Amino acid sequence: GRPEWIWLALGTALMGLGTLYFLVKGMGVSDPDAKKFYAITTLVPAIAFTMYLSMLLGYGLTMVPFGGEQNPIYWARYADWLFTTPLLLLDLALLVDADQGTILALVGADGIMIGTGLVGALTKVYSYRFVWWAISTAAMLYALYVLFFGFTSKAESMRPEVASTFKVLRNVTVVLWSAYPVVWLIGSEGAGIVPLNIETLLFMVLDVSAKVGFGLILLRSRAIFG
Ligand SMILES: *C/C=C(C)/C=C/C=C(C)/C=C/C1=C(C)CCCC1(C)C
Ligand SMILES: CCCCCCCCCCCCCCCC
Ligand SMILES: CCCCCCCCCCCC
Ligand SMILES: CCCCCCCCCCCC
Ligand SMILES: CCCCCCCCCC
Ligand SMILES: CCCCCCCCC
Ligand SMILES: CCCCCCCCC
Ligand SMILES: CCCCCCCCC
Repeated sequence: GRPEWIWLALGTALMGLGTLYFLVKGMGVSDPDAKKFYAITTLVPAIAFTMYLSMLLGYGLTMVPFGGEQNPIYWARYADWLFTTPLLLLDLALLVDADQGTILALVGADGIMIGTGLVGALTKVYSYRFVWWAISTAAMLYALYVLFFGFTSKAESMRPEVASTFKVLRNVTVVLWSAYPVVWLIGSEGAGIVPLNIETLLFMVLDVSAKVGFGLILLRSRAIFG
């Protein structure tokens, strides 16, 4: 009965509900272009639901020694993030007709971000936890820079309704993702200032907003149609 369970349960509920909702709407769609946005966007909270439910049930948690103490670390988050973050980036890229080489660079930076975040979360030398954290943040900032500078440029060649939707979704992405590195720094993985229950609260609000909120904006737009 870990106190954070309540936010793991509410995350499960919300990701499950948004998945079913996106699935129902997406199955009703015949436009093949919108279909592609629904498939990507429905899979995102579906991965997040299975990870939240795993953690809810006691999996995806390990203990890592650092600072003279055994610290609980939820590693299943990175299993979620590894696939959902590039799926999110793809949605953006498809919206703006981004180049293939841009997408590959993006997904790559994304993989580094989550990969180094995870190595950081498991590292037993306290100071080195932060080296990995900084590397992961650096990769993240590359991706935000691409979304904000490169994808907006591409967005400007699209019809205004598409560019407008891109911009809301880009803004939501910049705000939410920029917060994760800060929560990790001050929370359980990092300085141990924010307790595990509050930090789980913070990730759940970030995750739901960034996946269901994101998908609610994309999937209700005219922007996704051929
Ligand atoms: C649905 C989940 C989302 C949108 C997750 C976003 C996660 C990140 C942007 C992760 C960022 C991290 C860093 C920038 C460095 C340290 C730890 C990581 C994984 C949390
Ligand atoms: C053409 C030139 C150059 C350069 C470079 C850039 C710098 C760096 C940093 C960082 C970050 C963030 C991003 C964005 C977002 C809204
Ligand atoms: C329960 C979950 C569902 C759904 C998701 C997914 C999207 C992938 C299927 C599209 C392949 C044609
Ligand atoms: C093709 C591999 C993707 C990476 C391309 C550029 C950049 C980045 C990043 C990383 C981090 C410190
Ligand atoms: C002892 C401090 C180690 C610093 C190494 C960081 C290099 C990674 C650059 C990407
Ligand atoms: C892909 C980045 C590799 C950098 C290794 C950092 C060394 C940590 C002490
Ligand atoms: C010895 C202090 C380390 C310096 C921190 C710089 C981190 C930049 C990402
Ligand atoms: C505004 C948040 C500050 C939290 C730090 C206070 C915790 C005391 C150890």
